Amino acid sequence: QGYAAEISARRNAMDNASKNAGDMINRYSILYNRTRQAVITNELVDIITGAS
Amino acid sequence: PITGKVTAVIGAIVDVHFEQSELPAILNALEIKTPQGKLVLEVAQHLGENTVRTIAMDGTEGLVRGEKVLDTGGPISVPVGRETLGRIINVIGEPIDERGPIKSKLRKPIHADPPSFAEQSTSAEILETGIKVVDLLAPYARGGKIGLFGGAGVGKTVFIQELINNIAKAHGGFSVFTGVGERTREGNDLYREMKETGVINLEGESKVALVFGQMNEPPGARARVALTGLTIAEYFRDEEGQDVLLFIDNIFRFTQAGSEVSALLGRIPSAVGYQPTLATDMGLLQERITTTKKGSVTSVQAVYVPADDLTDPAPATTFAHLDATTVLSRGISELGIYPAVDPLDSKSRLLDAAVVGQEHYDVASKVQETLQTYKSLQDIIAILGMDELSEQDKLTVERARKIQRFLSQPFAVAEVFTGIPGKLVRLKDTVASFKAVLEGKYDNIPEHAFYMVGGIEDVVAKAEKLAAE
Amino acid sequence: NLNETGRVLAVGDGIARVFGLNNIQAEELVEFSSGVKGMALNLEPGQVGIVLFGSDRLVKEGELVKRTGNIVDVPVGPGLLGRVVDALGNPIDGKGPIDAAGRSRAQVKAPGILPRRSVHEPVQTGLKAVDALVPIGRGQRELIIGDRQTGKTAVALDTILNQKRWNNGSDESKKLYCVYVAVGQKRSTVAQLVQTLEQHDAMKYSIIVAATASEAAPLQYLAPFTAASIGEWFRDNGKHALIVYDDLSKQAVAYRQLSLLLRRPPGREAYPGDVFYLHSRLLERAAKLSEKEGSGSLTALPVIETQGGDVSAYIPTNVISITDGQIFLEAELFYKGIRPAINVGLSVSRVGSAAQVKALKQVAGSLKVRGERLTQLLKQNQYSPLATEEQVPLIYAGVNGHLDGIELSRIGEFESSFLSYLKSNHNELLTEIREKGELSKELLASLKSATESFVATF
Amino acid sequence: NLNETGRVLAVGDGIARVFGLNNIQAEELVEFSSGVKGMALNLEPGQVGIVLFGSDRLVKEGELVKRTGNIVDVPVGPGLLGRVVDALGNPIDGKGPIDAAGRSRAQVKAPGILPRRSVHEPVQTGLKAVDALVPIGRGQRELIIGDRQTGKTAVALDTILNQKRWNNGSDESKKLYCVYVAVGQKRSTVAQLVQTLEQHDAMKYSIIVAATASEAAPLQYLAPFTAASIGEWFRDNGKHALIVYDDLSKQAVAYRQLSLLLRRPPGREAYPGDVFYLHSRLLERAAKLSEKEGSGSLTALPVIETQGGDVSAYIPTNVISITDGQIFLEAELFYKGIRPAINVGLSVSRVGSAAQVKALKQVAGSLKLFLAQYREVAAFAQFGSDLDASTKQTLVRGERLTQLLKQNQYSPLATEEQVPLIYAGVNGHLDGIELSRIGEFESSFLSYLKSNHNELLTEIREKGELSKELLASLKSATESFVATF
Ligand SMILES: Nc1ncnc2c1ncn2[C@@H]1O[C@H](COP(=O)(O)OP(=O)(O)OP(=O)(O)O)[C@@H](O)[C@H]1O
Ligand SMILES: Nc1ncnc2c1ncn2[C@@H]1O[C@H](COP(=O)(O)OP(=O)(O)OP(=O)(O)O)[C@@H](O)[C@H]1O
Ligand SMILES: [Mg+2]
Ligand SMILES: [Mg+2]
Repeated sequence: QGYAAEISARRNAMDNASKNAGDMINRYSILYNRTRQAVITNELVDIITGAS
Repeated sequence: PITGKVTAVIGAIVDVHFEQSELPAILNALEIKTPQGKLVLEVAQHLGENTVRTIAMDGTEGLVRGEKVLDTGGPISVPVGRETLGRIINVIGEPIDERGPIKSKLRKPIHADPPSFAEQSTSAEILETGIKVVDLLAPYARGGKIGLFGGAGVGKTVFIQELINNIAKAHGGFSVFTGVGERTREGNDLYREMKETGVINLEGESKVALVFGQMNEPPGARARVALTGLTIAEYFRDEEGQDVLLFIDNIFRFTQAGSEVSALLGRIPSAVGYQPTLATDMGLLQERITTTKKGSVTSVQAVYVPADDLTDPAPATTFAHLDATTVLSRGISELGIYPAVDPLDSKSRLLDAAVVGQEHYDVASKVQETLQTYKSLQDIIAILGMDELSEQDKLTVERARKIQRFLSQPFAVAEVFTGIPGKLVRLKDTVASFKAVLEGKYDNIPEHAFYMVGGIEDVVAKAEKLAAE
Repeated sequence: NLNETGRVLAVGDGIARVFGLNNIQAEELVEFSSGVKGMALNLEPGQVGIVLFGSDRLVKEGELVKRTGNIVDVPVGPGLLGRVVDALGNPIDGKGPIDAAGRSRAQVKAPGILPRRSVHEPVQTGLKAVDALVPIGRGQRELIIGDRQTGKTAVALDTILNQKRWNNGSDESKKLYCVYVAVGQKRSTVAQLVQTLEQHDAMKYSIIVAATASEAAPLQYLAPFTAASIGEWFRDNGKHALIVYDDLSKQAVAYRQLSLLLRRPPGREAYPGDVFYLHSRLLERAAKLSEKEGSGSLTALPVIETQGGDVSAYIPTNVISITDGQIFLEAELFYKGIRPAINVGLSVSRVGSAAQVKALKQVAGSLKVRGERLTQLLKQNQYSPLATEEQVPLIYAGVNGHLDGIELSRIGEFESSFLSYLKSNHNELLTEIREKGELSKELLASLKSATESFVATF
Repeated sequence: NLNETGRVLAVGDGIARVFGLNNIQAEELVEFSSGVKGMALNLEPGQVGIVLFGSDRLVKEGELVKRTGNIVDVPVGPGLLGRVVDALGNPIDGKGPIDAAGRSRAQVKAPGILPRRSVHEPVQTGLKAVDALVPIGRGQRELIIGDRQTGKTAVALDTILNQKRWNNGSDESKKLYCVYVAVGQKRSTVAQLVQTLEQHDAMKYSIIVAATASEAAPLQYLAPFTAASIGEWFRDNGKHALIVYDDLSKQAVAYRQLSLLLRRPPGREAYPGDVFYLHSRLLERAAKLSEKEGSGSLTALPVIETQGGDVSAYIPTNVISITDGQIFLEAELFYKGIRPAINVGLSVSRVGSAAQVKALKQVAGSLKLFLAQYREVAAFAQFGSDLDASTKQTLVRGERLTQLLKQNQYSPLATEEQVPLIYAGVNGHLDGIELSRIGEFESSFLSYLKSNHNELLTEIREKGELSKELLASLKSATESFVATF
């Protein structure tokens, strides 16, 4: 009964873990896009100021 | 006409000098009588010394300095009216279908000024499309903007053709399609599909006017095709008094062409790389799609999202205008539910009890809750089996699946491929039918009776047909 | 006569370079032959730079430019009430001309330290959550910040609609006139907002300044300053005004456009360095004045759209630095059905309790299973504003515990059934809570006798 | 005479500024006294900006420049078959001059909507992973994308080598002439590529247009367009051409250099604004024409080198948006010994499924699903006996299938040899064979059908589609082999 219980609690635990991983991915997927936009803008500010 | 001479050629930018001291106005169209067809240039700036800086609508190769240029006396003018129906037009208003001239009596400029505040519609209203899922769970606004999402296999072109046919039958309104910066092969596919469906008929009354810019065209052309299609739509509005659909595919390419033109004209690029004029350039186009006392222009716009970022300036500025969204998904097609509209990711600002009414809003809300709960338990349903549910959750699932296949609809355009007769479903009938399903009045009818029937009055006959079988 | 007239040397990117106009003032308004108006932004030797309040198509090289003799100015007065006006004050509703009481500059300094007074009288929004947890005072700057489709406009529209019960009364000092600056908004949305205000009769006391997305970037830039100069008339003549800016993000975008087209070097987020100055001299004008000046007040509710829900962006952070608070509307709550989606955590009014009605501060006991029903009670339908004599009992029954015993789905029906009964039977207490504004302990007990009775009768 | 001639004012890096040349045409070719020639990309009010096809050392201030009157053009015809030419059409293989059948401009308009036709004919690559799961049609634009040393050049070159089955036949409608645009590639790599082609006799139907890393940037910018103008002759004369651009990222780099030295305002990634109008104007000249125009075609396989496999970059995004599909080659599969390293999950052909060979479609329809399931179960595999039988079957099949789709380079297989193998696999007949011996199986199987069932291969390729009866005979031969294998 302990073996069954630990398997079930190792199936629900990793479920919660994977869903928390999904939420963290959905946050870092916004942080990433923000950094992407910032990087492009600033690289181009540098290029323009060099070209002025 | 007032004659000038070219002085500089730097890519798609051409500077013209006008010695007579009678200069062309900004956004006016100059044309050079080159071999292999005359070339149109649009005035972008007045630089001084009687010199005007312009953007070319076609390749500038072969231009000599000192080449003669004529001022057309107005902006790019395009033909309008019935004659444009069933024909392919370029940005500068020429026939590229090679079936001859468009012998329209009128020509109108594409740089029209949008209607005044005093001429707007004071209250919102729905453009009944005949498609159950849209008209119920995400209705399209009259005079509004509708964003269509999805790529291949999801039936986008058939959806467009069905919108055209339904509007032409219910509302009598013609339609205009603009391919802005998309692939040429896909436009030929659309042309042949439209000939087979029956929305283009070279020997009769066509329903849709085609304007086709494409990737091969310079950025200055892509930046203006939409205004040509918009002018045809506006002419069908203001003169004939119709409710006219305007398809744009793709709008991100309008934004991108604007960024390219800005970069070429020397303007300092803004945020992630778009033109500083982004919001105003989008507005000058979108705010002409609006309802007036004469009629309404309603726009269906394909909206590509760079890097899947709904926060890239182009998506953001587009979404700021959109009144509705319709998401076509491969997943809903794998379930066989054509026209594949995701009833839960689609949305509309006009789905409010003030606009549609409570009779409608209650049905829509209940339907979305049913499907949302079904989706919210759509895994344990497989693990534990449908029998392990609560009886109430079981009933909600039986309603959900039945509704899900009741959102299916056969299209009259697809008849020539699917062989099934196509149907309209009016808004009254759709709302009443889904209320009847929600109240359980047709629980005892098997699921398959809801697949591609139309209204509930046909669910009846299909239940009887299954009974015979 | 080059002293008062000039000729366009060049025109492009919305900027016009003009010869002459020797005697021109800085920021002076100029009229081109085509009737299009411009602002003399930069003066150089032998040439003047003019921003165009209109499409550049209307201007051509060689065309004459004339001095109007006046800094950029807007008509002001009470004759504007019930009207829609463009950024320069021209009527666009077609109801006729503006019976202006005078004209006032667009760019005028905020009043200094001495003329002001502490904000101490409330702007009753009719919304439980704002009136009770993040109060807005007369003279405050309170930012409504959120993502798209999150209730931003509805909060300010309810604040406008709710004032009708006072704007009708004879008491001139309780009235609150309203101004709504639609920057970047579609003319259709503005026309629908106008029809909504008209069908609720809220237009008698509201002014709409519209610089829509089809309007040239200079006009989007200018509209808020003229709306402020309109509110400042009510302020400076002893009357109370409220100004909603919907929304400053698009004014910032328009100023970025105007600047980058003038080759102004880009800073962070490609925005110009002077965006903080764009907003600070706009929002500092919202001030509560002393009895030496006449006790007027201008209340600013700026609106901001946040990309992806991030408050760490440049413009949001700038306006948070300028303003005296923020009401953060969160999309997660909106989709969950919590409408208005007030994030009570990120929300704060740094003047706070000073403006709040004494009744609600006495009752609430700093409201910032029981809490779930409290949230359900804070939910509010659009265009359905509540009075303070109605809000006080609703917070009362939940803070003192009465509501914990009622089914969750049924709270929305208690609210309807209680305030009706309290009105049908116990209007005396409502009249006291309204007139006095502060509960006596004996009226605290009367409210307990009412709630402990009705909860049982429900 | 300042109409026909001019004088140099300044010489920078690959750029020159010339006074005069009033009557000069935009994009016109000019020759300096020293013999170096260049193209006039910028015409200004009082000077002309000319990009040089050679070293600055050959141009000095005060030097005379003479115009040719000819916009940049390339020779065209069949005489170019078997030749190696520079971007301007000068032969560099050391053999004699080219008997051009005319000349054609580089920048010429792509064909429009009306004259095109649905892509309906197969471009048989001979690579099992492509013909079966990501097919290419005659008229398609198909992007080969992936990191360095992942198999791109090999895919293109195997496609080129395979067509000798047909280009030696008399049916002019099935032949497929080939063009390879080596842009930014090493000169030694092009030399040994030419040698690989000449060993397999592929050269007589191939053309190599070479703009190597040591050649000026203008030539790297031009080469793709001149190869397109070469293939367009075949397109327009009712013949079928394939053009492989290896690779367009270096063309974008050349254009960036060319524009920044001309001081044109840059955009994102330092690239000019209209790079999209560079790659589209290049690619969508590929087309399948209608009967009114001779029903020719030109097929484009552009190559893009993605750093770190990121497709978020600017030029890759643009080309992914322009093309009718992509073939994604992944390093993760390459260094695990899979060859070609085609990611079946990311690769897509939006057109070719209509063009695919029927014999292959019938048998491979389910290979997409089996592989998509294997790609999931692969993570769980290493655990062992714990796995359910309904997943052990998947794990047994997908291994043999992945080992089948891999093949050695310069060995492109005929459809008649491809369909039996995909059949044996999808129908699970290989399950009784150790995964280490599949290569022994295939090489043996071909010999058996060729030696004892040739009638069936002959019918497969004569008809292209499997009758009710041919599927049965194939099942019989496959099982009789697997049993006795
Ligand atoms: N308090 C509320 N309760 C319920 N629904 C509301 C409430 N306020 C607004 N809504 C609804 O939600 C929608 C929100 O639109 P809103 O007025 O918030 O636009 P906005 O967010 O200010 O501007 P945008 O959506 O363009 O960013 C409206 O359709 C309205 O019907
Ligand atoms: N199918 C295959 N089987 C075995 N080896 C292969 C296969 N395909 C490619 N290779 C090997 O991998 C290497 C691939 O170089 P290839 O000719 O593909 O250039 P590439 O992958 O485009 O690299 P680069 O980006 O440097 O051109 C070669 O050494 C080749 O021998
Ligand atoms: Mg709003
Ligand atoms: Mg290679």
